Amino acid sequence: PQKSKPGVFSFLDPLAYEIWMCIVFAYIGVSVVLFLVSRFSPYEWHSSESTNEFGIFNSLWFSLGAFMQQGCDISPRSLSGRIVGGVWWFFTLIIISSYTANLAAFLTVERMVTSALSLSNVAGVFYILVGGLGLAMLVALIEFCYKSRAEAKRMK
Amino acid sequence: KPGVFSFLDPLAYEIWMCIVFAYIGVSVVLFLVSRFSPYEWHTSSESTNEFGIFNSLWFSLGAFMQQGCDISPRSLSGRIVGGVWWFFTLIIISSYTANLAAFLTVTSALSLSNVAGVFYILVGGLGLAMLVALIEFCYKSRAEAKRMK
Amino acid sequence: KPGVFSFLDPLAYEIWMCIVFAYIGVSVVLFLVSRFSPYEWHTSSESTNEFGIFNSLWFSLGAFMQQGCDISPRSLSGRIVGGVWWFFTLIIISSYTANLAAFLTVTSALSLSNVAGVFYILVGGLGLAMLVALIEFCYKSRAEAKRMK
Amino acid sequence: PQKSKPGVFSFLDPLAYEIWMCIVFAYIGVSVVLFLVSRFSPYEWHSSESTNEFGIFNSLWFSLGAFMQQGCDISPRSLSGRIVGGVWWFFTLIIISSYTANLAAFLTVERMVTSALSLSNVAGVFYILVGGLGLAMLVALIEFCYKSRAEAKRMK
Amino acid sequence: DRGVQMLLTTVGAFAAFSLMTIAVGTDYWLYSRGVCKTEVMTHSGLWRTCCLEGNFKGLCKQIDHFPEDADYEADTAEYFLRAVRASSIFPILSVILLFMGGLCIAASEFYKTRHNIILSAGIFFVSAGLSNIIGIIVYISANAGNSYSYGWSFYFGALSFIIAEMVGVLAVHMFIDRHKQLRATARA
Amino acid sequence: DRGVQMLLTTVGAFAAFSLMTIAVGTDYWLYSRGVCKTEVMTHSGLWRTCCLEGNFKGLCKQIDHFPEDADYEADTAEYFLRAVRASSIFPILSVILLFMGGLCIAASEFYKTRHNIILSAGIFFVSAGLSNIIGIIVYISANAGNSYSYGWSFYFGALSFIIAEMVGVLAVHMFIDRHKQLRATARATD
Amino acid sequence: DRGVQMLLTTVGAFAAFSLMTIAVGTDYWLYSRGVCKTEVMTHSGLWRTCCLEGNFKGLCKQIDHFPEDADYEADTAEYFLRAVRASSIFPILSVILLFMGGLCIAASEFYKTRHNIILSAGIFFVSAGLSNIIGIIVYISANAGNSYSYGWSFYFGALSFIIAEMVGVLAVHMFIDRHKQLRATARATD
Amino acid sequence: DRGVQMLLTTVGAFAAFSLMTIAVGTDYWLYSRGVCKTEVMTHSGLWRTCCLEGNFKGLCKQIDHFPEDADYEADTAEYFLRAVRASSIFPILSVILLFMGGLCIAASEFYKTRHNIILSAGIFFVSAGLSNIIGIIVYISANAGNSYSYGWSFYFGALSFIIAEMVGVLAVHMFIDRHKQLRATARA
Ligand SMILES: [Ca+2]
Ligand SMILES: [Cl-]
Ligand SMILES: [Cl-]
Repeated sequence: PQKSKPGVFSFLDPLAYEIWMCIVFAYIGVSVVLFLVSRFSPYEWHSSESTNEFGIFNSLWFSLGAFMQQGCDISPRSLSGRIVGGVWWFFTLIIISSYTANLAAFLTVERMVTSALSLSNVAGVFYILVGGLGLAMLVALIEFCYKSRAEAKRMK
Repeated sequence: KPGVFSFLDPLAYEIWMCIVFAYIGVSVVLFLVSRFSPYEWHTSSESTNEFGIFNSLWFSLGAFMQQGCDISPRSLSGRIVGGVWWFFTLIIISSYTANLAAFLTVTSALSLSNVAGVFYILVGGLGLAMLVALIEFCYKSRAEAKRMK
Repeated sequence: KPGVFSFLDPLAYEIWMCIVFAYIGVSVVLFLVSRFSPYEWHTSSESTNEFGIFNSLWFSLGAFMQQGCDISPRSLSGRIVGGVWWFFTLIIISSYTANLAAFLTVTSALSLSNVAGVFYILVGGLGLAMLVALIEFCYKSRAEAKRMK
Repeated sequence: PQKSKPGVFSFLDPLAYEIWMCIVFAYIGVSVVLFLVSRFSPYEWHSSESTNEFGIFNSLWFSLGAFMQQGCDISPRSLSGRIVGGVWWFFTLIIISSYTANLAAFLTVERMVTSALSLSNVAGVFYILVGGLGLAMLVALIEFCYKSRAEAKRMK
Repeated sequence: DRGVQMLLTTVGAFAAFSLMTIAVGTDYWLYSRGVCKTEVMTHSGLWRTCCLEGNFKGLCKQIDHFPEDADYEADTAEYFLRAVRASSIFPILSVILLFMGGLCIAASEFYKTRHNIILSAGIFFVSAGLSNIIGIIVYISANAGNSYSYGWSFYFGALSFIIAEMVGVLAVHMFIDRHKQLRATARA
Repeated sequence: DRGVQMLLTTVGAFAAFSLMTIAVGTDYWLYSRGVCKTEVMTHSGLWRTCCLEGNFKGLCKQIDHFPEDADYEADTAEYFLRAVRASSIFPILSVILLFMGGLCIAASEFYKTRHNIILSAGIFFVSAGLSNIIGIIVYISANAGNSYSYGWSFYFGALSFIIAEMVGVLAVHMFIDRHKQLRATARATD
Repeated sequence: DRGVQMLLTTVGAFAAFSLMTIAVGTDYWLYSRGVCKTEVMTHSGLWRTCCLEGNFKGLCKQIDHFPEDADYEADTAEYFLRAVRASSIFPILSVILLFMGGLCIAASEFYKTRHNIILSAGIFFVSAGLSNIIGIIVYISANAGNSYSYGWSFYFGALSFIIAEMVGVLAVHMFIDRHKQLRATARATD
Repeated sequence: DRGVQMLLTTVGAFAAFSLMTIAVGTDYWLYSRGVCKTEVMTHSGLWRTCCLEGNFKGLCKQIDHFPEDADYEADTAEYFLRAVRASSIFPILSVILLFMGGLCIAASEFYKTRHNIILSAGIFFVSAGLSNIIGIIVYISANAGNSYSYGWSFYFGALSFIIAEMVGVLAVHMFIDRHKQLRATARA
């Protein structure tokens, strides 16, 4: 019958779903291990302030930045944290290269069940981006409303 | 017959327009979620973050250009915006590079006639930046002269 | 029959060994040119730069991994080392990515059996880092206990 | 006759020599313009220290880092400096993508006048790297010797 | 100046609302070859397409958003996208959000003691911009299912999105300035 | 907030341990065509494969991890991978590490003076998550080496890994808080 | 060090201007096969092409920038590029900007009181370098649109661009130094 | 401790020198198929190749670095690379630099008032490491002009390079410590 155009989430096609779930798990584990090796030791603590800024949220942000090949405002300084960072960097290099080898080809494959990319092949990432902006707006508004109510109760 | 701007061939015109639209929207949302809350200002009043509208646009441009930045969002909403923009940027730039590699393999060395457009864009940007710098300097000099009188 | 480490196929193992050799040499030269001069130390005595041997190795690794760093060389010799390492890194990584695209285009989605090796390397690195952190903590605790006596 | 193996400097093959000379010229011009728009205005100066750290040497370092897709410790903060940086970033993206599209294929082409890359195809970059390390060592040693002689003359 | 900022924000809000209202209600969204009956140059909008040449010049025909095709092996994603395009839910949502932002900015002038109305107006304006983005993407992607070009109605919506985001930025800046002035008065 | 943190940590530890034990024991890991007699819809876990529907519905057979014949011992890497999968050493090691983390949590809740027990529990939870990741990768790689789907035991293991990492983070936070409180008390006393 | 900086700036400005003028005037830009009669080794610059060796050695002919026939006018971009090359507007603009930079340098050396002239000279030098870059790109692109080589006029233009950028950097440094000295004197006096 | 650091530096320097001297002086650089007369398993070095099996086992033959080929259309780059490989200029240069670094270390031990001798030793050691890098690259690239493997002479040279770089690092650290001690004494 009719040739099937790639789906709205065809940007996940180059890698298998098993690889995607393993990537999520590896990211979570790397963030947890980085936070652990950074913050667990009381000798890294000075009421008290840590020598580094690698909390759990900051560790997750660092791992996400390293995977997106972007980079953040912090970098591990200890020997143990640097091992985690370097091995995660090597993993990111291999995985991202394998993913981006043939992304454009994966975004336009027609299946029966060179051309420029059209907006229909990237509408999915555009939808996800707008949804993320809306989610961030909702979270910020909720935070402001809760803070205002708390301040009003404090002053009342 | 590829033109001087044949490096834009791998993506369509609609994709480029929506890229500009998305960049503007992400920068505006970053500024909004960074600066709207009065509880993020402490004491003129100095904000807890350096994410103004100008800095937000600079951060978004650096993220899309694979070049990095000197500042990073720290709040939850700002980091949500940054992460979703990072995901969009990675997908779009990887798609552009893959389709460009496909386009260039339709082993012959690239000629200058294929990148003359990007060279022209670079020189035009340099000229524009110089013009703004001199205009700002002239404005400041005129203000100083008026104040000295 | 590609193995678990088939992601190293695009380059020969001789190139990998020479990459390790070059990384070691560049890091050592960076440390030397950053710290050998007594005129770069001012007053314990604190150096003008943060480029020790450990930090030099970290900078070189970050440069090769396309990940950036928090410090950058500032002297002429250090910047010469950094620039030549940047050129080498760009060439080598671009060649690896091009040959990897060629190897993968010999549209079928990649399977986990092709990247299990990099996953194993990641988990082994995590375990090693945890072991070093725990050993350092035990050493510090034992030293504190001995000093408290 | 015999097939000709790629030369020691075959890594310059993907782009024409005209493109290479124009890249060098564009890099020099961008560094000069960045330094100019950063440092020319006396209103950016505070005996006096500049608001930014974008001197000529630092501007050249920033432009080299931007072209190698590495990044440095400084970032332009003014509107004009940011325009220069953004246009240089766009230029770098286009040029680097065009260069790295088919580098491996350009490094192994045999001419009459998939396989893994061998060390013979990268011996050129290895030679250049070792030469750069030697040059840096020589410059550092010359600097130390000159400083020692100057200090000895000052104390004598 | 506060007066200058208020004037600029109100002018931008009204201009964006007018541009988007024209964009929704006009028939110059796209130029393409087609038939205005039941293959000449046709100008199309959101609901109707009309010819510009030939014997059938000036005749407008409604857009069939659900063509009577073979219909076998049809994923629900295509039907959902077609329904979204036919209803024009996102352009209309953008229109309503822009109008509500305009009412909020009008209300704040008559409710100067209240400061969250300006923040609400800014939120409405940026949400209208995001709605414009989604509607534009939906319309273009639905157009996918060989030369075509867009008229000024589509670019009217584009400028409406840009102006709406700029006006939202200005409104949030006004909110920041009002709260900063309140904090400065409290400190002294 | 220490008590609520302890309660959440214990609940998460028990949940992760229970999920991992159920996932290891149960055979609802993969749905694929196969035979249970020593081609129909069958389900397979880590030890045995059983068939659904048909005349042989509900019949279970043990998985043979060395198929074909001729005993092809050509490359030792394949033999090592097959032995690692057959032993199921990594999911079971994850279960054991989760149990030791729970035991450390219980012991810390009793002693209330030795702070290294909390750190040991967090380390055990993190290592259990890593072992679960390794076991998942080994299982999938051996499966790859006819459409298929994953059952609820696989997702039970995934949820176990996630909860184990969460509990490890909570335990490390508890250890950090205990050291901070001790340092504050030491500063106040002296 | 101000005097030696001034001397270096003047020498570099004159060298860049002389090199650019010689490169524009001379016809030793490209070596390629061609004809000088209205296929042999010929040399060509910006205006005329002359042949080397043979019976027609030393004969020069003006370059026709609109070859072929039928006056093909379908795309305005090609016509714009051809007109830009034929006018040689960018190399000549670079020469003019270099001359204005030199004039500014001389005027500053005469006035010694108005500091904006140094800044104008630096701006002119930078703009001259940019115009030289644009002219080089336009020339090469039009040439692309039989092995060839570049003569010493092309490298004279390249050296002119490099020296112009160097002199612009020196002039900006001089302007910065003058403002620093003025600020120091103002601080000392008040 | 300073004594421990100096002992480690001297031990590493001697070990690296011995390892490279063995590497240059042995014939186990490469394992490959070939003929030891004028196609069985052969072990090759820098100057001679010998067989390990067959009737010709134990016989060594010199390596022909300039084979009598057609020689037409031969670029000078290949000839220069062949000359560099045949002369083994970089392995010998590394050996000389390592020996000179050891002599500098000994002189510094006998000339403790002089501090630049230690810096010279560090320079010599890192230069020997870079020479090792270039030498192995030259040897491998010349081997290009189907199964082969390297013996323990090549890996001995590799470990010699690593140890030489480590010893250079230690020597530069000793130089830093001596200058820091002098500066601390001058300050007080
Ligand atoms: Ca690629
Ligand atoms: Cl089972
Ligand atoms: Cl001419």
